[PDB]
Amino acid sequence: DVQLVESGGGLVQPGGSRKLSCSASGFAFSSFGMHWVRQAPEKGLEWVAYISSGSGTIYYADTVKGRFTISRDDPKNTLFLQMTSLRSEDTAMYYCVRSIYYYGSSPFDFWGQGTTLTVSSSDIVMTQATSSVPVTPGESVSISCRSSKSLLHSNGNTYLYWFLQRPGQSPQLLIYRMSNLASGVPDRFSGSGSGTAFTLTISRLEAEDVGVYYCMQHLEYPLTFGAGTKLEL
Amino acid sequence: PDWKSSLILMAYIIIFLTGLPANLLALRAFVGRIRQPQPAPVHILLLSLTLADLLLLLLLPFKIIEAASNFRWYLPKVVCALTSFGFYSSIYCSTWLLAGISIERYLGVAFPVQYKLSRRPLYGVIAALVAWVMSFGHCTIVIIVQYLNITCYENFTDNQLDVVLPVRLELCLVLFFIPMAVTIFCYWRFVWIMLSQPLVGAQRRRRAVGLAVVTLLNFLVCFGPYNVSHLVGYHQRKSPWWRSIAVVFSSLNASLDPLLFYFSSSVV
Amino acid sequence: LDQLRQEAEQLKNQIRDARKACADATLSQITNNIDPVGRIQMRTRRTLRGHLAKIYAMHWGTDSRLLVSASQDGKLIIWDSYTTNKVHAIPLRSSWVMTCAYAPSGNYVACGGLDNICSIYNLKTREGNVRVSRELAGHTGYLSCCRFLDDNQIVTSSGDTTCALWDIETGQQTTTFTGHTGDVMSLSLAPDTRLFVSGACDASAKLWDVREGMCRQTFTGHESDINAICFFPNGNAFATGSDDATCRLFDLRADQELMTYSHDNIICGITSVSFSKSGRLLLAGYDDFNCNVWDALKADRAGVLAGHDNRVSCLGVTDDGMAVATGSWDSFLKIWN
Amino acid sequence: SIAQARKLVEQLKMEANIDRIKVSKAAADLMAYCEAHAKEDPLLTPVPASENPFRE
Amino acid sequence: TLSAEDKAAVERSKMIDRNLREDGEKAAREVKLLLLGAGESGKSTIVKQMTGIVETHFTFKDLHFKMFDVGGQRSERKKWIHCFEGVTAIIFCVALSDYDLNRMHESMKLFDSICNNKWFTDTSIILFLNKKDLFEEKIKKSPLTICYPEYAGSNTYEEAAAYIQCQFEDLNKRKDTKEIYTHFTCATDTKNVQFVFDAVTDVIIKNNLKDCGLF
Ligand SMILES: Cc1noc(C)c1-c1ccc(C(=O)N2[C@@H](c3ccccc3Cl)SC[C@H]2C(=O)O)cc1
Ligand SMILES: CC(C)[C@H](C(=O)Nc1nccs1)c1ccc(Cl)cc1
Repeated sequence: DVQLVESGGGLVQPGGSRKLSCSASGFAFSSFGMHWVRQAPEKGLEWVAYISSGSGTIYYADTVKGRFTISRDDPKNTLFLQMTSLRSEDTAMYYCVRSIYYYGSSPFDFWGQGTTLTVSSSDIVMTQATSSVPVTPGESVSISCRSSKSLLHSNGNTYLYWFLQRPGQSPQLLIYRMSNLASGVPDRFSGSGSGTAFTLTISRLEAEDVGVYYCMQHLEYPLTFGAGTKLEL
Repeated sequence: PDWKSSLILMAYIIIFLTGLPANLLALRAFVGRIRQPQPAPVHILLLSLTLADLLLLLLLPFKIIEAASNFRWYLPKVVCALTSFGFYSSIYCSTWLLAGISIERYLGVAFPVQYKLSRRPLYGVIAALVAWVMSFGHCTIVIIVQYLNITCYENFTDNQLDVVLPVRLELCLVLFFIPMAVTIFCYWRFVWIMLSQPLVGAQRRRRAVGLAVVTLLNFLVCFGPYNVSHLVGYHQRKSPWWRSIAVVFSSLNASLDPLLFYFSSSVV
Repeated sequence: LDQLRQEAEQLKNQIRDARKACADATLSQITNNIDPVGRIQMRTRRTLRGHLAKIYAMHWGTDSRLLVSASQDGKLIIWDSYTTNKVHAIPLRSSWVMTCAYAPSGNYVACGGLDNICSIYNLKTREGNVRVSRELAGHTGYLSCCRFLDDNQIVTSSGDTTCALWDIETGQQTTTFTGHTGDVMSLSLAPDTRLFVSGACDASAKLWDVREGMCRQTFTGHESDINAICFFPNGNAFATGSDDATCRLFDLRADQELMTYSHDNIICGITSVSFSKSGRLLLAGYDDFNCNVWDALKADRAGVLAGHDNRVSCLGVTDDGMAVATGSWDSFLKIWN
Repeated sequence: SIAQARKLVEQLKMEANIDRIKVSKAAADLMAYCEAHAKEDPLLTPVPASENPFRE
Repeated sequence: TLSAEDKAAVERSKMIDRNLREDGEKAAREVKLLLLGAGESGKSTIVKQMTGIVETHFTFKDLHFKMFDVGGQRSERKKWIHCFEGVTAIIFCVALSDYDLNRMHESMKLFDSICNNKWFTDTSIILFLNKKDLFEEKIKKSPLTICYPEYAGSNTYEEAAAYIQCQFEDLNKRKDTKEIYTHFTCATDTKNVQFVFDAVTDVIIKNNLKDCGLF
C-alpha cells in the first residue's frame, strides 16, 4: 500500500528556517526519483525541486535556488527539504511526489497528502485559457492546454501530463505523455493533441470528476504547470 | 653518414618496423580483454604498457631522421622539445609499468588466495596512473623549469651542465632504481617459489621460470645502460657521448615486450 | 504381445507409403525459376554489454523494441534495443537458467533451467520492483523451453520427456503432452496458438493440439538430437535445427520433409533457428561461432552473421522483421539489421 | 508394457487416418506467401536509412 | 540531444550497470565445485564433512565454496553438462567398498566420461576414495580379483589401495592439461576440507599464471 506522509509544517517567522520530512512506506523508495511541488493558498501548482535515484542528479526552481536544499536518506526511507531564508511567498502546501524513469514508465504517479507551511508577513509557459467551465453530469467536456514551445521531441514522445485535484484531496495523475492513460483511471478520460495544442476529453461526466485539471510539461527542467481549469456543477 | 650513425640508423628502423605492428596486434587483444567480463589488474597494466610502447614507436621516426641527418636537428626547435619529451616520458612510463607487472606476478604465487580475494580491476588502474604520474610528471616539471629561464638536447653548455647533470642523477636514483629494486625483488622470490612449489607439471615449471628470467633480463639490458649513463655523467661532470647508443636499447624493449607478453601467450 | 509390435510396424509402413504417394515433385524443382535473394550484407548495429557469463536464451517483446535475455550469472536483463539501455535487472534464485520468455502483453517474463521450475515475474507493480508471481513446479527434469500463450497460460518443455500446459493463476498443469522418448529441447507456438511443435533428443518432432492434448503428427528425418525448432510465418510449415549439422523444412498438410539445408564445410550442430517476416530467409545459429542465412526456398547460403567469439546460443527476429538479435557464450547480444 | 505397445498402435492409427495434400501444392503455397510478403520484409530488401531505427 | 526523461532513463541504466559489476566481483571471490558419484557412493558423507540441483555452502580459511550436486537430475548429461564448464574443480566420489558390490567399473565408466569430456579439458579432479575402513575389512574376506582379475599382487589393503588408485588415474588421457588429486577419506575424518583447500589453492595459482601470461 503506497503512501507518502509529509511532516514538518507550521507557522514560521520570516527569514527563518525549517526542514520538511516525507516518510515513505510500501514501495522501493531507493529506486524512485522524488519531487517537491508546492501550492499557494488559492493558486495552482508550482514545481520546487527534484532528486534522482542514487542522489546523483538534483535540480531546483529559480525562486528557491540557493535557499532550499533537497536530500534523501534511502536506509530510513525519508525525503528532506532544508529551507532557509523563508519569504512570505513560500507560504504553501508542499506535496511530495514519486517518479520513476525508464522506457514506458509512468512518472508523477503517486502524490503525498502534503503539509502546510505558513510564513507570517527560457521557461515553457503552459496556458489554460478556460479558468472554469460549468458541466452537466452525463455529458462530455473537453479541456484545452496550450504551450509556448512544441513538446514533441525527435524520439517521438510528446511530454505533456494531466492531473486532477479533487476538492480537499491531493493531485492524481490521469494521463502521461499526451495519450497514455494512467492505472486506476476510467477509460472515460482521453488525451490527444499536436506539438503545442492539447485536449483532455472527458466523457460521461461523473459527480466525482468535479475538480481542477492541471497540465504539466516534462520536456525540460524547470517543470512548469498551467493555471488549472475547474469543473463545476 | 658515419659508420657509427649508420648502426643507430639501421637499429631504430628495425625497431620501428617490427615493434609498430606487434604492438598494434597486442593492443587489439588487450583492449578486447578489458571489455570482456571479469578483467584483472595485470590486464590493465598490459594495456597501459602497450600504449606506452606505441607512443615511443610513433616518436621513433624523428630519431630515425636524426640518425639519417647524422645528429643535426633541422626541424623547428619546438618539435625537438615535444619529440624528446614524449620519448623519455615513455621510457620511464614503461620502466614503472613493468615494475607494476612484476608485483602482480609475485602476489599471484606468493599469496594466491589473498590475491584472488582482493583482485578488483580498480587497483590496476591506480597502479597505471602512478606510473604515468611518476614518469610524465617528473619530465613535465623539468621541461617547465627550462622555458622559465643544431643539436636536439645533445650539446648542453658548460653552464647548463650544473643543472642538467644533477637532474639526470636524480632521475636515475628515484625513477629507475626504485622500480628496479621492486622488479628484482619480485622476480627473485617468484623464481624461488616456483622451484619450491612441487604440486605442478615440469613443463609449466620451466615455462614460467623461463619467461620470468627473460623479463628480468629485458629490464636490465634495455633500461640498464641509459640510467647508468646519468651516473657516469655526474662523476665525470660531462654529458656521456655514448648516450645516443643507450636509448636504442631502451627503445628495443618497445619491440621486445609485445612478443614476450602477448605472442608467447598465444604459443601457450 | 509380439502382434502389437508387428501391427505397429505395419502402420509405420502404411504411413511411409502414404507420404511417398503424395510426394510427386520436390520444392527444389518448383523453386528453380524464382530468382535468388542475392548476397545478404548485414552489419552489427548494437552490442548489448552487461551479462558476466554465457548467455543461454533471449526473447523479443511484441513491441519489437524490448527484449529479455538470460545468463548463467543468474540475471534476467530487459534491454531497450534502440537506446542500449537496461530497463530491469532481475536476480534469479537459481543461476542455472536454460530458457526465458516474454509475454505478448509485455506484463510478464518467464525463465527456468536445472531447478526444474518455471518462474513467472510480474514486471508492472505499484511497488516498482520485479517480483516472482508464481513458481510452477511439476516437471521432473530440467526446463528446456517455455512460451506464453496468454497472461494466464504458458506451455513448457522439460528434459523429463514431457511438455505441459499451465494455468498460472492456480499454478497447476492443465494438460500434459506425452509421446516423445527423449529430452524435449525446443518449442514453437503456431501463429494462432492452437497448435505447437516440439523437437526432442529422440531425433523426432511432434505436432500438438493445445486444446485436446494429443499428438496429431510426428516428423522424422534428422539423424541426431533436434536442438531448435521454429514455425514458418504462414503456420503450415516449420524448420528444425539438429546436431547432425543440418536444418530441415517440414510442412504439416503434406506431412513430410521438403528441403534440407546442408553445406559440406559445416560440421558443427545448430543451436538456434528463426525465420524472417516473409519466411524467405531462414537464420540459424551454429557452434562454429557464427550464424548463417539460408534462402529458404532455394536452399543456398545467402549470408553470414560472423562476429561472436563463442557459440551462438540463441537467435531471435523482431515481429516487424526489422532486426535480428544473436546472443552468445561470449556474454554479448548483437543486434543485426 | 503390453498397454504401452497398444497405446503406440492407437497413436499410429490416428496418424495414418489424416488426409494429405500433394507436395507440389504445399511447395507452391510457401512460394506464394514469400512472393506476397516480399515488400514487407526489411531484411530481404534493405530499407532506407531513415526508416531503419538502428542508425549508428 | 536527449530529453529530460531520456537522461534519467540513462542514469538508471548506469546504476544497474554498477550493481551488476559488484555482484560479479562477489561471484569471482567464490570457489565453484561440481560433485559427481556413482549413485550414493559417499557423496552424502563428504557433504557432511564440509529436485533438479542441490547447492551447498561452506567457508574455510576465508574462502567460500559452492558445491553443486546433480544427482537428482536424471537426464542426458551431455545436454546440460556444459553449464558447469568453468567450475574450479570436480569432486568425484567412489566407494572403495563397492568393488564386489561391477559398480566400481560403472564408477570407472563415469570417471573417464568426465575426465575425457571436451568441456573439462583443463578442470582438475579431486577424487575421494570413500569407505576405506569397510574395504579393509572386505578385502580380507573377499579378494580384489573379482573386480580386477589382472590384479596379481597380494590381497592386502595397502597394495590394493594403490592399485585401485592407479586404475582411475590411468583412465585419464589428458595428463598435461589437468591434474588429479587423490585422497583416501573415510567416515571418521576431519581433514577432508583441508585436502580440498590444498587442491583448490593449486588451481588458483595456475589461473593466476594464465592472467599474468607466465603460464
Ligand atoms: C632543468 C633544466 N634547466 O635547464 C635545462 C637545460 C634543464 C634540463 C633538465 C633535464 C634535461 C634532460 O636531459 N632530461 C629531461 C628532458 C630532456 C629532453 C626533453 C624533455 C625532458 Cl623532460 S628528462 C630526461 C632527461 C634526459 O633527456 O636525459 C635537459 C635539460
Ligand atoms: C638477454 C636476452 C634474454 C634478451 C632477449 O632475448 N629478449 C627477448 N625478448 C623477446 C624475445 S627474446 C635480449 C635483450 C636485448 C638484446 Cl640486445 C639481446 C637479447
